[PDB]
Parts: sequence; C-alpha cells; structure tokens
Amino acid sequence: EITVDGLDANQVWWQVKLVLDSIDGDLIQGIQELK
Amino acid sequence: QTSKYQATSVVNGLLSNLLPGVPKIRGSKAQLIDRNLKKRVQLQNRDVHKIKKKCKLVKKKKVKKHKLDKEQLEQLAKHQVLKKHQHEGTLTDHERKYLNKLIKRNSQNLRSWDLEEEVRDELEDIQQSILKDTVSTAN
Amino acid sequence: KKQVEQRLEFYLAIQEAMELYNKD
Amino acid sequence: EFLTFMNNTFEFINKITEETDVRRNLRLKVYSVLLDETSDKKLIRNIREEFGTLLEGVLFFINSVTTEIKEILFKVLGNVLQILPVDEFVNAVLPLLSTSTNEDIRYHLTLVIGSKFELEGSEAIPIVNNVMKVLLDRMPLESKSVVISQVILNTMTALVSKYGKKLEGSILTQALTLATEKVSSDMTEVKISSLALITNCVQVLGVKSIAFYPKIVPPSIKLFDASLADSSNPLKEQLQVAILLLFAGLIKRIPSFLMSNILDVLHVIYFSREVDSSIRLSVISLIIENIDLKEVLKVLFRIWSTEIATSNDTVAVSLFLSTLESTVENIDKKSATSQSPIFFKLLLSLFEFRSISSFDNNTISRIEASVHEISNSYVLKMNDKVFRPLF
RNA sequence: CCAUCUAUAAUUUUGAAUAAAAAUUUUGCCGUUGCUAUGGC
Repeated sequence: EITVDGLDANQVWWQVKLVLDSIDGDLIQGIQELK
Repeated sequence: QTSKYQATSVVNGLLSNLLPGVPKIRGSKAQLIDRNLKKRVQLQNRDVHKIKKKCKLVKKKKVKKHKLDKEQLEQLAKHQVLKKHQHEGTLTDHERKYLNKLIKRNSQNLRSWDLEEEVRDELEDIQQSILKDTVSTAN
Repeated sequence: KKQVEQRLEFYLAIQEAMELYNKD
Repeated sequence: EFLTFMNNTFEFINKITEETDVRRNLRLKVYSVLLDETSDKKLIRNIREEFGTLLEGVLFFINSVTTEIKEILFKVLGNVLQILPVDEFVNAVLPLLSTSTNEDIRYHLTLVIGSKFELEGSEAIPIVNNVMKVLLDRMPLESKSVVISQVILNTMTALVSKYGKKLEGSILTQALTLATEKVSSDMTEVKISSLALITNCVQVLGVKSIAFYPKIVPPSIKLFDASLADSSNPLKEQLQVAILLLFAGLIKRIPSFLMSNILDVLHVIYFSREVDSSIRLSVISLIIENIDLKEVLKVLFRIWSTEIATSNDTVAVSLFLSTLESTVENIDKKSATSQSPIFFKLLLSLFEFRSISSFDNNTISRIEASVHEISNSYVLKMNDKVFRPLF
C-alpha cells in the first residue's frame, strides 16, 4: 500500500517511486508480448 | 543496577552493529574546536569494514564449533540407538540399510587383503609343488 | 652457582547478570 | 553444619550432572530417547516435564541463596541447560513462563532462552517463531514488572537482530507495533528497550516500516526534548544514545523518507550533550553518505540562524562546522552551483558570528579560519556566471 | 625562536561559607631517615 496518513508530499511520492519503478519493468514486458 | 547493566548491554550491542569503530558506553574552547575537527578526518580514515570482518569471523568460529559439537554428539547417540534395536530385533528399514552398507564397506576393504584372483593362479600352482615334496605321502 | 640460579630464573554472562540481580 | 551439608549436596549434585561412554552421560541418554522412533511419545513428554521442574528447582535455589554455594549452583545450572536440545528446551520452558508465579524465576527464565539462541543457526527458525509469539503474548501480562518487560524486549531485540529477516513478517510487524506503543512508557528502561527494537525491526523491514514512520520519528524527537529537561535521570546517557542510534539506523534504511525531518535529526545530534562526540560525529558521516547533500545544505542555514548561532555551545558549534565542511567536499559541481544563494546567505551569517558570539577571540578566529577555507573550497568548483552576481 | 593571546598558579570585592567575580602578578623501581637527607638494583 501507499501510505498517505501522517506523511508529507515528498514521502508519499517516494512510495510511488519504488512501486512505480518496479512495476514499470513488468508493465513494459507485458506490452511487448501484446504488441 | 540490573536496569543499568541491561541498559548498557542493549545500547552497546547496537553500537557495534551500526558503528563498529566508535567506543562503547561504560580548558581553552579553541582547543576543543580543533580536536573535534581533527577527530573527523581520523575517524573518516577508520577501517570500519575490517572491524566488522573481525567480529564476523569470531562469531563464525564459535558457531562453527558448536554445530561440530552438535553433529558429533548425535552420531554417538544414533549408533547407540542402532545397537539396541539390532539386539532387540527392532531394526527399521533404514536401520537394515545402514548396516547393509557396513557389510559392503567392511567386506570391500578385505578384498584388498584377500588379493586378486590372477596371482592366486600362479601361487596355487607353486603351492602344490612345494607341498607334495615336503609332505611326500606317495609311499 | 648463585649466578647460575639468577640466570635460570631470567630464562558466564548469564551468571553475572544473575548475580547482579541478587545484589538488587 | 547445615550450610556445610548443603554445600556438599550441591557438590554431590554437581558431580552427577557433570559431563566428565554412552551409558554414563545423561545428555547422550536423553538424545537417544529422542532419536528413537519407537520410544513412546508420552515418555518424551515426561522428560520435558521433568526437566522443567528440574530447571525451576535449580533457579529457585540460585534466586534464594554463600559465595561458593552460589557458584556451585551455576555449575549445576550449566549442566542442566545442556541436558536436552534446543528443540525440546523451548518446548519444555515456554509453558513454564506463564506457569511460574515468581517474578525472579521468570526474569531468570527469559535470560536463558536468549542464551540458547546465541549459538544457534538456521535450524531454529521454526522454533524462534514460536518463541516470539509467546514473548509477544506475555508482555501485556508482564507490563507491571519493569525488569521482566525490559528483558523480554531485549531478548526479542537479540532474536530480531539475528536472522530476523528470515522470521515471518507478521511477527516482525507485530513486534514493531508493540515496541512503538511502549516508547511512551514512563520507565526509562522501557523506552530504551522499545527504541532498540524499532531500530532492528526497521532495519529488517526497511521501507515496509514506512507505515509506522509517523509513530517513530515524531515521538522520538519529542522524547529527546524531554531528555534534555530531565538531566537528573540516571539513564540520560543511555537514553540520549538510544535516541541517536534510532536516527542512525533509519538514516541508512530510510534516507529518502527522513529528509523532510532531517532538521530535527540534526537538532538531536547538535544538542545531545550526554552522548560522546565520537558517536555524534560518526552519525554525521552517515548523513552525508546516505542523504542528498542539497537538502542538507538548505537545512544548515535554517538551523544555524535558529539555534547554533545563539546556542553558545562549543560542541554544537564545532560539530556544525563538521557538517558544513564535509558537505562541500562531497557536494557535486552541479549541486554546488544550484545551492549557491543559500550557502552565501549562510556564509554572510558566518562572518557576522563575531558580533553575537560570546566566545573569546581565539575561538572566533579559529571558527572564522575554518569558514574561510570552506568558503574558498565551495567558490571553487563553480563557474563565472553563477558567481558574478553573488560577488 | 621572539613578541602577543590563552592556560595554570597566587593576592583581593560581594560572600557564614561554596560560589562566581572585577582587579593585578631529590629518584625508573625498591628502603631507611626527617617533617628533610641518603642505602640497594
């Protein structure tokens, strides 16, 4: 989960970085298979 | 006091874990400033990685020794376990196999002392010749 | 001989924590 | 008379229990029974139950002891603890924790459980999971006794420190929640033990502990402020270190999430009088090598004008000088140019320290000497375009 | 190295006093013998 409670804008965004960066690799690979 | 000793133990342990080099828990102001500035570069030069290595090896050797006590102890009991089941005919399937391996192990060694078959062919041929003359018994 | 004699001479943590608690 | 007699009895007990042949050694006889598949399980249960009474009995005598007889019981105790393996020892001891009604015996029993795992490895992972759950369940019951609460926290700290990552996540998360709640405990002993667990728990969990971050850093900063006020606290030194180690641990594990509160971290480091300067300087070297320099330079200006400039504290001023110089020798050229207006704004404040400084001339001259060298170093590694307006 | 500036030490004010504070300026080791001197390695 991305925790937003009691955390500033930056800290939430770092949570988004770690999730989004990891999901990007699998997301790109799935796109290649579909194409 | 136990609170005191236990307080020092927990803090001291993590000092080693996180800051290997720093010591553990147990004048002109200008001079004080210089000392702190000097203390940085020499602390910055400390080889903390080696200090971590030395602790790791020391913990490893003892832990290595304690298993070597653990296994060495259990074969003694395991062989002791085998003894009474064999005497009482309580051998398991595994028990009957380890002993069977010992039959192969012990027998396999004795073949070397038993020697190979070919030399027996020449040795036996010599054997009867030396026997017949000495024993005689033709008469 | 005395000179030779001079030449001859020339050539558990759980326990502690347990005990400490008893002092308390 | 009777004292001499009991001395001889515990000697007599010591001789039999001493591990001086399969038949003679009690230890070997126990494991054989365990190794036998045909041995009745009920017989095994008797051995477990018999040991617990034996272990409780020896602990009772040691608790209620006489120096030599005190020592003899420990040789007896040492022999007893090795009778049975770690697997059955935990099984035969954990139930006795709740059964025992004496706070001393419980206090003793927790210590030995930790010692059994001091020399264990990966084979105990299922066992320690059982131990952690029991320790977690007993702590609400043992909140009344500070010593028992302190020790159970610390045994968990040892077990989380050692192969903690391999432990199941639910126990790790449960431990962090439990330690966090007791940071507010009035007893300084519970605070320091609570703080230690969070460090190891946060170390194991890493980013996954970010959910508890609002419950860790802000209370810890408030705790430090209270720490300064109660200078009569005997555990002020350990507590202040306990707060510092907490920040140091998360400065390596969550640098990015701490940068917002980095100023309060620096406040703790600057004004932690009790802690030795070596610890305080060492944690500074962690901040520089783990946290973005640009955010650091911005904060140094704010903290200087707020507190250090008016602190009139030699250690705080000197250690601030340590932070500032370290950053410039590590800040990149691109980062150097970007943060120029802030540094120069700080640099002007540094020249004007003499006006408000209460120290003598020699210190201020020495402080200025450091300021000039750093100022020269930072103006180097820059280009004309950025510097011409600032000049 | 010299000066200067600190540090250490001494006289002085408030002060029962602590306290601050202006101000100024014989052995490496082992004994014996006094309250100082010399025996052993």
